[PDB]
Amino acid sequence: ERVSVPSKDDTIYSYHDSIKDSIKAVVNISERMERALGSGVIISKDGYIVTNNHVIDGADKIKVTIPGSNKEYSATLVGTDSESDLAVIRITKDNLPTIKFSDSNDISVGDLVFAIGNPFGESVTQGIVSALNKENFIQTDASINPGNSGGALIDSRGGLVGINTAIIGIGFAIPSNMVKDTVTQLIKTGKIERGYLSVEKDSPAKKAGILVWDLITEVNGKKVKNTNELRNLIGSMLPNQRVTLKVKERAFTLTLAERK
Repeated sequence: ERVSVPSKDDTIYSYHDSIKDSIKAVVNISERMERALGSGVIISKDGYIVTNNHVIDGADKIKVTIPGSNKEYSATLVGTDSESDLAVIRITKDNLPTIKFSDSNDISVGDLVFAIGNPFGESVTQGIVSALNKENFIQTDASINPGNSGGALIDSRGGLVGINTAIIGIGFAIPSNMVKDTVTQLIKTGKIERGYLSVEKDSPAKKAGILVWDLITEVNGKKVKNTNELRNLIGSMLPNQRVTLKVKERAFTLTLAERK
């Protein structure tokens, strides 16, 4: 019968101990005068900060508010891939709190996870990993709100499992591997390299081809029966690459993407 909880009045189940390590990693990236955009996680000890692209898009000037008193460190966009909905910011600042290895593969449905956001003011909302997809997504029931969005979703050891992403109960974060993958890609390459190509009009499928019949079943041998299940597939195939299968078929040499 029953089960557990801490029994005495000595202390009580404050995840605070495990959270506040990574809560320090979560920065506001702008309680009256809250025209703040949302949050971001300082990923680099040195200065780079992951966040959503939607947190930054449109913003003519980014001021990043840190967890060590409200000193708005100014930020330049390291890189913005909206398809991934991630974005990097640098602030010129010290050995800042880093993110962590949360292997997005290693996390599973029911992993205690905390969406830490900074919408000022640290803000942690707790839930569990609700779902895991591919497109590549953590659904979680830690209140993912735009204030929280771009901040960290973290497993109970404090490790970044996700970077929170606001949308539209169910809250989504971008897997700390898809973040790692694209955040490293963003520190390196300007944005996330991925190439272009029901169908429409542009070059690469015209610059090196001319797709007849409109619906392209497979993409380089891989079947695609789902509307924009190719926007991910063709997106994957790093621009400058060649793609196949046309639907009847033909092969293309594609090119770089765009500013959405």
